[PDB]
Amino acid sequence: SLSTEATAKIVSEFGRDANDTGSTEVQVALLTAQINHLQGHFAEHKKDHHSRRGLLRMVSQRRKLLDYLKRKDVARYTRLIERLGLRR
Amino acid sequence: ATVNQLVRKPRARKVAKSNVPALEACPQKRGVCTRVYTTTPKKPNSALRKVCRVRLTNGFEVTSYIGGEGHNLQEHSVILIRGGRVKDLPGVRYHTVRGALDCSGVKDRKQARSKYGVKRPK
Amino acid sequence: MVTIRLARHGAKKRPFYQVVVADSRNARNGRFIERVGFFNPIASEKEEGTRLDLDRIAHWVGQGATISDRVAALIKEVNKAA
Amino acid sequence: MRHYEIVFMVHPDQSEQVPGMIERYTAAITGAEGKIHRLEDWGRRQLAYPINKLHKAHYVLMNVEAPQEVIDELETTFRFNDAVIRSMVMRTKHAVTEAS
Amino acid sequence: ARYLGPKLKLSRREGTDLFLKSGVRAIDTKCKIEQAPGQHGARKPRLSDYGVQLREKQKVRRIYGVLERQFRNYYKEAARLKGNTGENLLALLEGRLDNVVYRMGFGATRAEARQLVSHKAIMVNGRVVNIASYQVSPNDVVSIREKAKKQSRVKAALELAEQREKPTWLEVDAGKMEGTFKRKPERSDLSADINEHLIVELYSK
Amino acid sequence: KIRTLQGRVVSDKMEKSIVVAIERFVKHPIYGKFIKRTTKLHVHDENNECGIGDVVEIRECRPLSKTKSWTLVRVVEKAV
Amino acid sequence: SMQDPIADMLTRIRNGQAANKAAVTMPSSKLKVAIANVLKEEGFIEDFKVEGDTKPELELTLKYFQGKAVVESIQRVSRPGLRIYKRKDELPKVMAGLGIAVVSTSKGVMTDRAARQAGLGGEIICYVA
Amino acid sequence: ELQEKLIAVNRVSKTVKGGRIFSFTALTVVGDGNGRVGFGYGKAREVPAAIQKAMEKARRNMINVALNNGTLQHPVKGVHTGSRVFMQPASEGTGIIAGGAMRAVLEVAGVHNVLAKAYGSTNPINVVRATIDGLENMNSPEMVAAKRGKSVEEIL
Amino acid sequence: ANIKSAKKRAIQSEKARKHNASRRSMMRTFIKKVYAAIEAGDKAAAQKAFNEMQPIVDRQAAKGLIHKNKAARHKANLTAQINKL
RNA sequence: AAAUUGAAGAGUUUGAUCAUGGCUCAGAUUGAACGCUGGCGGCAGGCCUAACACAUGCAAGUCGAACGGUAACAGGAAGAAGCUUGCUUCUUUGCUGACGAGUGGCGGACGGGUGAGUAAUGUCUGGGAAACUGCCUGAUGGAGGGGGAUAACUACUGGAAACGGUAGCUAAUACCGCAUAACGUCGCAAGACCAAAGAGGGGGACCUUCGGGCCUCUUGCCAUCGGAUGUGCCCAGAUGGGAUUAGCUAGUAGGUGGGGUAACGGCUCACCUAGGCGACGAUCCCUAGCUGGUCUGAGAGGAUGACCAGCCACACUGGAACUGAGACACGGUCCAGACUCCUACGGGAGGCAGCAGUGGGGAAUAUUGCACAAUGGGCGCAAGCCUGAUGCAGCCAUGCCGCGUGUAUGAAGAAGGCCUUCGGGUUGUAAAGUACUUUCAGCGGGGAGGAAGGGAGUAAAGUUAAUACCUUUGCUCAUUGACGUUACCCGCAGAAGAAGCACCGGCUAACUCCGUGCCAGCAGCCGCGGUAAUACGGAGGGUGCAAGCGUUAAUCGGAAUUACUGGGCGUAAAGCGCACGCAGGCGGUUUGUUAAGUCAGAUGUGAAAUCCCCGGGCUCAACCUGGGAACUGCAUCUGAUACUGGCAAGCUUGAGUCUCGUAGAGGGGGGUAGAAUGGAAUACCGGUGGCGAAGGCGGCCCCCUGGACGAAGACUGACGCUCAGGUGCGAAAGCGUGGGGAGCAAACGGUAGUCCACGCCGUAAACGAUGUCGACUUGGAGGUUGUGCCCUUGAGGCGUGGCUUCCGGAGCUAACGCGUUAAGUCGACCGCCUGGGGAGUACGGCCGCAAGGUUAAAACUCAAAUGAAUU
Repeated sequence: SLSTEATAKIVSEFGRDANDTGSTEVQVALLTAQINHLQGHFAEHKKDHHSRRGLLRMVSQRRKLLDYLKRKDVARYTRLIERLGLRR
Repeated sequence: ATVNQLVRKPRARKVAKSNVPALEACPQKRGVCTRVYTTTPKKPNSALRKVCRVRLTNGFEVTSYIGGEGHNLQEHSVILIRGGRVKDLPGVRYHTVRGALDCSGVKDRKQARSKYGVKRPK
Repeated sequence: MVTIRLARHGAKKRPFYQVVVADSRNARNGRFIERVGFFNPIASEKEEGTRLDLDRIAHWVGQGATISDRVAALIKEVNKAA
Repeated sequence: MRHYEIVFMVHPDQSEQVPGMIERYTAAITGAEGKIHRLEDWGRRQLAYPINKLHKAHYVLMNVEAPQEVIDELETTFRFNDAVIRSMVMRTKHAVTEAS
Repeated sequence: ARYLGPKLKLSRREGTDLFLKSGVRAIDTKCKIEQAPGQHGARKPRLSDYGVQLREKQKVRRIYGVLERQFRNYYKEAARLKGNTGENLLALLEGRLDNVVYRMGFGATRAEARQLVSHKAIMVNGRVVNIASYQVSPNDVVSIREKAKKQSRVKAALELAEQREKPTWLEVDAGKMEGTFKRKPERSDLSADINEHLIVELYSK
Repeated sequence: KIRTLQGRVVSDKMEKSIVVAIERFVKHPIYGKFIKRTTKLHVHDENNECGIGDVVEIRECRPLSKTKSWTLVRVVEKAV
Repeated sequence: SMQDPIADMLTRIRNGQAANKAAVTMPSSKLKVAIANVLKEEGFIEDFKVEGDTKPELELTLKYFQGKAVVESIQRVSRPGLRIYKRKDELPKVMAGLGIAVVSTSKGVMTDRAARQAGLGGEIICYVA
Repeated sequence: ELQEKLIAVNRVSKTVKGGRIFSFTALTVVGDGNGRVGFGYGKAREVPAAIQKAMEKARRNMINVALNNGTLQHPVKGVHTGSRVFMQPASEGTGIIAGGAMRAVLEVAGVHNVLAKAYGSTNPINVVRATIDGLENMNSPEMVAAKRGKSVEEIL
Repeated sequence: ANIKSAKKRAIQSEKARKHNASRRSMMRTFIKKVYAAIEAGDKAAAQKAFNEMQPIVDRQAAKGLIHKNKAARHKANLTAQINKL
């Protein structure tokens, strides 16, 4: 999946407390890092029909997470858009 | 069929067409005959059914039927037809009423005279 | 204008009227705004053949509604009887 | 950063070459941030089938922790190296210890 | 309207008597009531449920002398009432003026009574009545016009009813030549051989 | 006492006039299900007081244009 | 998921009655406590118990009549698919009175007979008989 | 005392290597007019044998039906693999309103006024079995009172 | 046409139409006068024209030619145009 | 106190069963037609078809108390008289009553017809402000003084006619000024402006030029504010089918200013902005006048809008506007178009979807009737006139209800007919005979009610000068009927003048005998008829109805055969081939808040009718009629907060996140090793064994990992499920491009083909014939991957997650069968089905180079096809 030293750095950079590896703020960052990493391999040979399932699954998961963000607590939501450059 | 599948589309009602369309929602029209002939019925029936092709006022063209015994219906003799399905012949649903302004009723009959238009004997 | 006239409701040779109030430019059995009572020309001995609401009649005539002749004679007979 | 379990068999007529080859490889490993806590020299030994020549070949184990890049360099160097007969390399598999 | 054919053959088709004729002689003295009318009278098939329903309907009808239309209207009016249907229907059927005068005894048979009333010979509260289907109100005095008292058949039917049974709910006065419909008849006051639930389920089909 | 309505706002492209929306909650007659029906209304506006996504209380008055006879009187939940 | 907890409770009761069990356990809730109360005070079980503090569960002591099912006809009416609401006079009558219907009303949950004698109806929960 | 009536007979036949061996089946239900009714299926060589076998089969298994004064307790609904049966206790003197096969099994039970209807197929055996099933699982107020531990007054 | 009353009505309607046409044309000339006056931009002349055209249109609205509402609307419009200057 | 009382099945596929499923029938009803008959009465109904064209007659007039006047009429006077000395007979006099035509006022916009168009401008329900309203009725004031024309008329005259034209002539409640001035209109106010008509009755005093002035009452006129009625306008909801109809719309949406409407408003114009509606179905296409209601149905619903009542539209077709309070005008106008008719060939007249009637269409629906005696409407003070509205008559058994065609006795059980065992039975008290009755028609008498009014004369009060005149309130007198030979009662005579239809194998109530021999024929289904036919024709008998009977047609019921109440989808019709996700639907548990849904109550409304139950009136009923209640609906107010709906704050078990590792035929690209004949399949591990949403996945290494799994530990806080379109993947087959192609094998050893990349096709038994997600349920016997507790006391016993294979309880299942991986008990969501063939076919449409794929009928044809299971 991903090296532990990267996940720990992500959860220490986006975690509002200690070892909150499941708070959505670190979840979205870990998911973006993973998708940016898998993008390099996906750019090759274009023939990975199977591995795209997890791709679309995590895209949908991040979308629903942002939907919850804008449905329950918008402050942190607007506060984290500029950190990672979302919405393209 | 959930309620959502009914709100998005109501119960599709189905209608049954009438078996006799030539009458055009009427009990009997007036028709002019074109051909007079006889045809044998299907197994297990053996006869020579007196039929005829009749031209109607509204422009249709349907086969008719004559019951009883003997007749005089030649060509150009206008008649009336009230309908009625019979199985032993292919798709004919038109019976000719004996005694309608051109058809002589059957003779030598004393029972069920109303169905064949026979006057009262003395 | 608005008047108080009689409407026909019965059968052949058996007339029976219903005193109503309506616009003059309407038919006999046409629309009407209110009922008042009923008149019975063929009433037998001591029958409830003539009923009217004199309060409603006075109220309507207060508005200036005209009055027919038959209802005039009827209310005169009623006021003279009792 | 993954261990690997590399092993190759060399032609018997060039068995005297391997002391230089192993030295070159361990030098490149210690220069490429690798760790070697195990080394084996099984000498000459028979094969299952006489691959590409008679049934004689030398066995040498490395069991190196070096990164995948420098280890992948090994087989590419073996491409233009027609002394070794064949070679086989496995993954870490909880990297092994003293031969025994 | 009124059936004007062979009268006793109807009772033969029923199987029992219907008090149809005068009654000076026994029923069997003139006919083979046990034997079925017509050529084929040597067969008594199993009358089906619908068969026995239709038979009971025809029985009560020919007993009262009413056609299908008026009887169905009476059934409708009875079911229109509150509670039981059969009892109300029988009470209505017994309320006919002709049947009332027949029960009072001024007529030997139903036909004779209906002829008497239809010839302007009966009066209720002094008013002449000509409709044979006039229902009689409770506690309503009836009478007979003096113009017809001189008919011998009147006294004949009078003495015949005197020889006959005496109804309870019907207050009659022989010497006064009149009577009084005291009150509505009772379910028990009827003849128990008249099944009513068959009639109920027949029309309600 | 004055009868008023209350709904959301869809658009405010045209000046001095907004197209509010109201969602009534009606029971379906034939299937007894409760479904929400949304209606639209052209409301005469002044000074372009509100924007998209707001809630507004409106009342009915005389017609002011070809398809606009409603006016707004007060705002609730002024936020976006 | 368990979108209708009342339906889950009701089918667990339906199964416990058919499984010849005495006590059944389910995650409880205030509404299910009210249903348990209106069910016990009608004579179909022995008693209820809301056991647990953070994750409370309800204890249903299934009554028995000669070992047979005391209550065997219980089904949802106002399911999440559609909510049924009945007026005071338009209330139903299960088994011509031998059945009881649970109603949610402004004066809390109560019995259909108590609702009609109080002069108001509400939303039907389930039919019990 | 034990009233009985044949409902229907069928020309059942089972083939043999020679031809058709025409048998005759029958169905009959018996009842006293109160909550004591039992049915019986018959299959023999002739109508008398079939009806007497169905009778002796019905002379036993007396099903006790919970009945009111002269009507059913409450509307019930049953089904046995072929069709459903629905019946409503009607008012007094409205007639035994049933259809075909159910008329016999409802008149023999001594109830004179029940409003009934039978959805589905009209196989006589199945429909009479469904009627008997729906009649058995009925219940009287005192039974519910004893079950709930309450009184007939508390349940009204 | 088919009834003498219809013929008399037609004749009377023709007479009334000619009379109304004459009077309404006069009123139209009087209103166009003050309209051109107020369009010119002078206060005194337009005011005098309005003051002299008020009684004629008033009497025309009074005699049943036009309703009082039209006369009031004309007066209000012309008064607003006058007060503009 | 009542306002209800309510659910029937049968037959039909098989040699025999069950089930699904189509078909038929039993019932009610009609604006019904036809066939056979036909006594009467009462109440209703009567061109649905050609909004096709109409001969002919009548359907809107009235006012002399608003006017000039006099064409007739009858009544006065004055003279001419024939002498009849008052009388017949002439001329004059609007002199009187009356009134042709004309000016003027009112009335043709009411009443009456039809449903062509008209899926919203219309209709129903509930609300709203920005308006008018002649005739009706209250309140407040005026009601002064003048002028010029003109109709009819006279004369002349044009035109075949209609229709005009020219010159004079006279009226007013016709027309036009002046004064007139508010509580009106316009302006912040100051200020300006605005109208008219008299007529009739009498009469004290005067009064007089002889008309009158004057008094009086009656009535009329103008102005304003009102009330009522009616109409105009706006909004909300509801108000057919086709998505084999996916975008529509520049006066278009909004804003400013000008005009116009009785009144707001793109109603219109100029300018400015570029918006507005649309999957909750816009446009387009096809059909329809709508509602109270009517029929059917246990109920929900289904069909429909025939009379009656409310609303809308139209008057030969398309337009336009005038008059008028009100029309965009049915018996008004103008223009264009057609038709018909007249013409003297230049020009004219008309619109029965009014009451009758004619022609044509049709199967089909009627009299070229009487009267305003009643109730209404118009006019007028009143009398009085019109009213084809209406009140009644004429025809039709078209519908509903009522009565009659005899009653009792009567066995010689008559005669005859029929059947027959040749004994007799049947017809059959039925007949004949005897006694009795006369309802209804027919004959002749009497005979209510619809009739209240108005008129003539008188008494009282009101009003004055009046005891005149007028208005009322009483009294007296002749009267006011088309129906109408009235309803009804009485007497006449005599059983007198007065019954047919269908059926008889089963469904279903009724059977025998002759002819006929698969021919004639019958038949709503099964189907009968090949010499004894209970089914055809005939005879008798019987059955069911009744002045009707039967057939046909149409709508509902059974049809649970649209299944929301109340159907299903493993083998009969049906789970998309499979995932992600928009919209949409649903949603864990706690507290607090709001109160939209919800509930309760109240108020208003839901026209009258119709139905319901109490009563009454027609000699009863039909019919009419007095009460209520329903009208299951909608809107405003108050309260309740269990549930949802909206919000705020929460919680961890749902959902997930991290760590340690696990097994991994999971997929792509880069290399390596052999067997057999340069390519291809990687044989021995290999297994109802493992990996995947899925088809599918198999010699050995490098990358991304993805998923799953076990362990406890750390974390977010409901972040979730399903998902029409949409995107993506996609057995196979078929190709396009560039290749070759060891063996192989449609076609011809052997093409393409399988393979290498880029694309397309989107097809399968894509089956587990079982869509996805969750909660709860007697067991046994295994494989499989897992870790723990204690002694591993050798693979140790227990329990624990899964994945996965068979028997099998409860249960479900038409049967087979399934049965913790249910086809069991339930919830959430989305797909598909309504007999078989035609046919997943045509017609399109869309996608694709094409092949093709998706969606997708009707005409027609049959009465079965279809599953399991045994004999």
